Amino acid sequence: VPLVNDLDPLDILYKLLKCADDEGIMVQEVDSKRIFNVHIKKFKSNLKIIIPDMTNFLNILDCAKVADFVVFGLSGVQEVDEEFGEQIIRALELQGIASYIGVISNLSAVHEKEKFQLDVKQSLESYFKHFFPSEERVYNLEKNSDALNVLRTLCQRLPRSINWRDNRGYVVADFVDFVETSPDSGDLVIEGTVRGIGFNANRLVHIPDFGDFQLNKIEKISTVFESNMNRDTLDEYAP
Amino acid sequence: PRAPRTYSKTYSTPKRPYESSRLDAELKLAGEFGLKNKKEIYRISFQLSKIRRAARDLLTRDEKDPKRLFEGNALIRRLVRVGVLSEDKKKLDYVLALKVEDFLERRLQTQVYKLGLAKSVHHARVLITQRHIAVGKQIVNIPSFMVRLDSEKHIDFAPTSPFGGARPGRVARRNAARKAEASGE
Amino acid sequence: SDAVTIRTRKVISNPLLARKQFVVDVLHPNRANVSKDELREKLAEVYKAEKDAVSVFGFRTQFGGGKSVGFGLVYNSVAEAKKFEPTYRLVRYGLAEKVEKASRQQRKQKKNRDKKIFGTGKRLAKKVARRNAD
Amino acid sequence: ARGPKKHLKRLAAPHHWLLDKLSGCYAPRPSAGPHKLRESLPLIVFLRNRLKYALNGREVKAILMQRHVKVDGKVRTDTTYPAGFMDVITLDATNENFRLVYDVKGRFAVHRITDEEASYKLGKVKKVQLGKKGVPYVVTHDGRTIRYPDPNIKVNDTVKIDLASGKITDFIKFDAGKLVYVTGGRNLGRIGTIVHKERHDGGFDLVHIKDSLDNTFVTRLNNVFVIGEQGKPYISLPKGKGIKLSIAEERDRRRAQQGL
RNA sequence: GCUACCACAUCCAAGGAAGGCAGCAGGCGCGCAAAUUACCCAAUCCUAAUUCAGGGAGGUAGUGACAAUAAAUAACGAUACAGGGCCCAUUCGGGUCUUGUAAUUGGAAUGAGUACAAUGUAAAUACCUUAACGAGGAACAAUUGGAGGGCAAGUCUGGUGCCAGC
RNA sequence: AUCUGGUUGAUCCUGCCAGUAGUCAUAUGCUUGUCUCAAAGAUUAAGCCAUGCAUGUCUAAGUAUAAGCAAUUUAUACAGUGAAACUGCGAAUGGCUCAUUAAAUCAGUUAUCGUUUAUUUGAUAGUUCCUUUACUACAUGGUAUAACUG
Repeated sequence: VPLVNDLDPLDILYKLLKCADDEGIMVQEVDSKRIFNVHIKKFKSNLKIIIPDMTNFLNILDCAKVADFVVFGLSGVQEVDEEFGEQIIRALELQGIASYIGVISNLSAVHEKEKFQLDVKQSLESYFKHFFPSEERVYNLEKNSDALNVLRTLCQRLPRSINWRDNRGYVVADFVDFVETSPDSGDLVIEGTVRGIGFNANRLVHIPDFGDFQLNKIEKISTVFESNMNRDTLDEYAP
Repeated sequence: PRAPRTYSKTYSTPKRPYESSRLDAELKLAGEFGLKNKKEIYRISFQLSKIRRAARDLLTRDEKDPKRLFEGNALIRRLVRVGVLSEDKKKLDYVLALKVEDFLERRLQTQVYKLGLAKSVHHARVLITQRHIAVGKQIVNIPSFMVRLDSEKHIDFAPTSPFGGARPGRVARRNAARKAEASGE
Repeated sequence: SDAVTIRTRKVISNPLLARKQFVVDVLHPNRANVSKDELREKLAEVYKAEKDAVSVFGFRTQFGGGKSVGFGLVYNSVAEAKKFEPTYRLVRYGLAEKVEKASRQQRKQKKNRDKKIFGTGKRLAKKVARRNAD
Repeated sequence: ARGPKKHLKRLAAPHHWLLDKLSGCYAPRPSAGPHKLRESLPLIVFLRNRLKYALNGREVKAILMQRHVKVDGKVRTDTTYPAGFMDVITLDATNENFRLVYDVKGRFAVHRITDEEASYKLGKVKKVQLGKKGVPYVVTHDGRTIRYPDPNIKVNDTVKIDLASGKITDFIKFDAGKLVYVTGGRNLGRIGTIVHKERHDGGFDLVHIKDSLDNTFVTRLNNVFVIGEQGKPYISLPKGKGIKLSIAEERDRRRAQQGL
């Protein structure tokens, strides 16, 4: 999440991956892509890197609640704004969130003497004295040795996440294609990895801006399941 | 590793803490000379009680004994050179009756008030601390200098202080920048 | 106004590196700390030498202003002063240029992975260009 | 350990070199060479802690690589070559010639000598033996072997060595009433003359030595280096000339000399 | 450095193949109990075929109320009203004092802090030096423990015994 | 070179339990403005360990036909620089911990006429074709492999 409107999180990504000891991972993935799946061949882990669009606001509010680590970027040229930056910080912690990392991308703008680039960190501690008494560091990604234990922690840890979203099951899509069953109703194939506790053929599934739709079958591709006739009242006003 | 760096502790507290005939004579030295706490008075009894111990056993061994003559005539020579022993008391038995204010009267806080520079003993320790007094050419700012004897006569003000020299401080400059420009308006 | 007085004490004639070394002492009442550009250009005419053949270092200013003590020395050719003086003193004087390499951690990890290739490695290139081609 | 040791820590360095105990963590360790370890002095303690010519280690190697410094008419570049007793250190671009000899308080003294005394060197006699093919040799205290000597030389005598060709001019015997330097122990650096020498069979023999101010002392036999007959040494002695001054006598002799 | 068994534990296309932090930084363990995955070979010294390359040995900073040294948090006046006070004392006040206090009044000094420069240093950070800035200080505000006895310090008012072994 | 409270109605004793100071002696509680100097995963578990580093090295002077570069030029054997690899040397020093170990270690002290030793420093080698110069080179004998191409 960028916290000011003029930021390049793709460049913040390219400040997070220069210290990863491959080379040909950043240059081919530039054109128009907001989802990335990358395997880290040092700590032996795979990551699902997402980045939403700042022009919309509602998309920001759910891209947090799918995840467990939230990279909080800051700015070395301004402070935060109340109605849009500070409120969106107050937004996510009140609806519930897992852990996070506050971070700064660039510290070129303050003058190249050293002590002036020191205290500007201490100013940026301001929103982690009254917001959170649980995080005291801000990692300068221009430093190569601060940009590595931000890679150590997300590849090797996982925090206490939320209660309610965890205990029901939730899948993110990777490949969505439509196949035909009938002109009254067809079928969508959804490729993904199940998180939460799972998805079984005795209840329903809601997706926002589309709503509720009834499954038919479950296939795990390296267990072929179907939907029985024990459905509920698939209506609005149940008789 | 590396070599280790020596240090030492320089005072010592007393055995009985609350007994009243001690507590007053310490008080009347702290008001007479203006000392901050009683750690400053323990500092002068420690240094004394090793001088007294050092002469306390050269007296035991014989006279015309070449350790008495080399270590005696140096201890005597150092106490006169700062000016505690009297010049007619150059005998080894006379240091065994030395007292604690015979060092207290040689500090810079005490030797600048007697020499006519400050109107009180508390006008000394604030004159020294603020870099005003300069024996020789050197601004000192320690109220416990223990001035050597042949340099009692060099103390004066400093060639940088506003008292004995150049530009006034940033009140008078600020007051002149509050009135002289305000004379027109 | 300012008597910038320059003493030069404890002088030693050193022909084994072709120089003179001496303790520089400078009095400066009512000023803060005369800089190195002056103290290098001052001593040249006192010793009849080029500006580039002199160098100074290590200046501590006494407790309470007024003076500064330290060290300086001077060779009898500019050819010697590029030959003998350490190259971080030469880069102070605008005389030698800064080399630019990787940091100390990036050229340690770089040599630990050229410990795995017995040879030039060109024969290894056409191998993976064969198998990883398909 | 498993092999030889190769580092010398700073507090374990020999005391009369006077390295200050805060500058580093290790000291120079002397190489294997002519003189023993705790009885010698490398060329870096000479050229930067005594003559103050060099200010680093990197400056000493710059001096040694220009092939200036010789010992005994031979060039050395080993930055810890072990120069010891009675060695001659001939710089060239100053025309100075030095000789290593002892102080009185127990130190290695800076000593300048002429350009003619720097052509020879004494040395005592550690053993005399019959070598292979029946020729004899002689071993000095710095380790020079020299074949074909005179038969009248015995052990503990003193030879004179010509540094040019490595040969012998003449020699001095060892008996009562000779001039003697003392090169090890407590009375280290004092010069006196022989009273007599008693012998213990299967033990360490003791000499009795009288000073010039006629006060006597006793040392073992091996710390005794013959110099010449009485009143006439063969080398240029330092100031003080090996006279022990009591600490009482040298405060006031410093006091009255303090007139500058 | 390698090889065996013992205790361990890592990757695997299941055919196999690899491993020893009581070196330096850092781990999720334990317990009353102990710092940064930072910068460099400038010094100290060691090694090599060697002046040049290498060195978490070693140096420099960050974190550090483990211990030890030096010592800010106020100093000077005026009147005022008191007393004591030495004396002019006639008796006044004639002098010398000392305080006491008067949200009675005045002006001088200065570094904690900030910060052009220079100096420091391998490069920097800090300490020494120094332009401009920086106080009535009521706010630029010292704290821990006690006030029968041992053992310095209260005959003071308030609880229905709010908030009693002490 | 020092002592004070507590057994009885009252007093003298034996006698112990409080008190009182120190600690380069570790934790812990509340506070905390300045300069100099600085220990710091020992105790319990010599328990277990993700990732990166800590040991390599070339001079005029052992081996260069790089299909390297520089080209620059007196040089038809080669000669400037110089990757890879063979040969030589080092990796047995340093750094860390304190589990074992009670005549063992270790200290001050002897002995080697009882032994091995890279290196460094100083000496040291006409005799060795069957021969005293008779076949069979001393103006100089023989294969094998590395990097590299495929």
